[PDB]
Amino acid sequence: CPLMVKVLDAVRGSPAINVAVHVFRKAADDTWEPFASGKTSESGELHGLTTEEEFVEGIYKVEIDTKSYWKALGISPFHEHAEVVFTANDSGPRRYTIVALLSPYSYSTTAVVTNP
Amino acid sequence: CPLMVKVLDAVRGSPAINVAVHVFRKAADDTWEPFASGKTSESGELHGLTTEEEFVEGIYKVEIDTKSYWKALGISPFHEHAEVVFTANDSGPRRYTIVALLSPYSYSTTAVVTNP
Amino acid sequence: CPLMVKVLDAVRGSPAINVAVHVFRKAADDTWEPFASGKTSESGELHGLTTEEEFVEGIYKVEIDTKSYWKALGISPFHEHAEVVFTANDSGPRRYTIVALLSPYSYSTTAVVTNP
Amino acid sequence: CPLMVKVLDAVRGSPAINVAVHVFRKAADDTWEPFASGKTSESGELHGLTTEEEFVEGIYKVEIDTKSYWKALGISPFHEHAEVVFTANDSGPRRYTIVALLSPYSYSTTAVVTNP
Repeated sequence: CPLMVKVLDAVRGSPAINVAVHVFRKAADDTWEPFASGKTSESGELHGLTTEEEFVEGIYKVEIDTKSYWKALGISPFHEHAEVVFTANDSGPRRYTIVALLSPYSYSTTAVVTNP
Repeated sequence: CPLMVKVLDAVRGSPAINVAVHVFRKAADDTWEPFASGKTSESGELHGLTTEEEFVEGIYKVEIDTKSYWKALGISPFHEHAEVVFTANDSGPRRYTIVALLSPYSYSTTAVVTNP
Repeated sequence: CPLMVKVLDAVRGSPAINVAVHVFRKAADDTWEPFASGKTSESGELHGLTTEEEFVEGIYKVEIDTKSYWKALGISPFHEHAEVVFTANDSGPRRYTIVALLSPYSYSTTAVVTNP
Repeated sequence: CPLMVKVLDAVRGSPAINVAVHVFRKAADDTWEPFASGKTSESGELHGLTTEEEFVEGIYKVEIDTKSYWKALGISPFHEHAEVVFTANDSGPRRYTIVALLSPYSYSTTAVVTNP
């Protein structure tokens, strides 16, 4: 599982469930070509976005739809979304877990990168 | 006064100096128009990007060039950049401070929004 | 497993392995009585600190020895340790996961609290 | 100038006003001696705790009463308080800004340490 997203809710103290996540790869012309999406599970996790073979070196964008999450809880948010943009696999294939810690006016994104 | 960016280095506990920041605004056609740019000072702050009259309602994107900051310190960080995307001034003029806390594999962004 | 600690390293992008963790319960006289300790595993996790029966309502302190972790990596740290102090089980027994995101001059502690 | 505490509310994107802060210093016998105290102003800042001459080398503890802040807003938060424990001035006098970013189930603390 080369790419995993985990989302936590710092207001409720819970996994952030049903958060939509879209993944893009930067194209030759510098445009973003959306290619894996999903929604987080009851544990706040989204597994299964891509496979080893398809997840070649490149620049990737993970867009986490935080604004829809906070709207569905009735809480005003600041950001339109939380993006994470990174170059993948530059030194070989890696497994990436992106941990997003969400508050309405703040978030953090951390990568845990492990070698298979 | 209406938009200020503050960048801090969480490894050294210091302002992140000379960090490039580019601000864009979403046009009516949905493209990202360049809006303003600058670099952080010795205090890690970037003041003077815009004016109350030019900073009208809209969706703005702040991209902070965190990769070049780390690369100049010899580090190959995770994130290509830190980007903050938000609707501004939707209920009248506000002052926005965007705080970014940088680590090689993590970043934290917070908005402090005040009504002048 | 009523209490789990997960520690991440934002400088390397990895679980923080071999981090010492001590757990205390506040005594009747307001002193801290240390009672579960352990060290994080290769996944940055520490499971098995306490059991359902023993983890009664009370105020608990989790001390994470961040300073020793950063010293063992050769990196100067700011904090002596990261503490987390919380009242447990005030509305019934819960499972607590404490997520600590570590940088040398910054950290965050988040609780994910789930009902069994 | 030598110690300032800044507290921000990540739910509202605002300074956290009227937050009580107590500072202690570890004595030669290992007890925590009261050192100074104050409350955050309308800007979320607490200035004036100490002086360069009184703030000698030592281990200091800053406890921020985050629980009472949340309780006054109707919220039962996770943490009893946010406590920052650090050695100060070990290589000569420095200026310390302790930044705390608060959410009901998370807090982020960062030290910015400058040499005047």
